[PDB]
Amino acid sequence: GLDSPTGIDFSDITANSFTVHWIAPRATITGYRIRHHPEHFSGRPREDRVPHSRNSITLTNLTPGTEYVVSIVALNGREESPPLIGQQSTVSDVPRDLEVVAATPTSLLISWDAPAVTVRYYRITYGETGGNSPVQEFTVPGSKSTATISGLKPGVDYTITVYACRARGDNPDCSKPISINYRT
Ligand SMILES: [Ca+2]
Repeated sequence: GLDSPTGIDFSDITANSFTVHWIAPRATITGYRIRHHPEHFSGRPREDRVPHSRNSITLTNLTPGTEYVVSIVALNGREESPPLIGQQSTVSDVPRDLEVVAATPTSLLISWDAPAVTVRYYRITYGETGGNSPVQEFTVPGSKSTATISGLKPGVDYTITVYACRARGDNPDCSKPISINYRT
C-alpha cells in the first residue's frame, strides 16, 4: 500500500479560513487529494487536488465557530494512501455571555463579550416574549459591548438578542445571534 502523509498541522486560523500543512510520505507520489467538511455534516465534503510538490493549502469560505474534519490522501496514479486526518476549528464570530446588568422600571442595561474577530457593529433586537408586539432593533459601534434599552413596560418578559456584524463583502456578515430572556 501507499504510505500516508504525516504531521498534519494548522496555522493562520481565522473565522473563515485556516492553512493546513503536512509532510510527504517516504514514497513515490503523483499528487494529494484533500477533503474537508464541518464535523457531523452528512453530505459531500469539499475537495481539492493538490500538486505533489506542495505541502500546504489554505482553506477558505469556512463557517465561523466550526470544527472541520480534514482528510489528506497521497495519490500515486491509481493508488491512494489511507487518509491523514486532522480536526481544526475556525474562530467564532458570535458574542458571548449576554446579560442584563441593571434595570429600571422601563430600561435595561445589557452587556456581553466581543467575539475574537473585528466587529464593525452589533445589532441589538428586543421584543415582548410571546407578544403580537413589534420586535425593535438598533445598533451599537463594534468597539463597545454594552447597550441600554429604554422605553420598556414594567412587569413584562422580553427576549433580547445580539448579533456581531463584520463589514467585508456585499452584505455586512452578521454572526448567528445570542439571546436571553428577562422580565422587567
Ligand atoms: Ca468534535
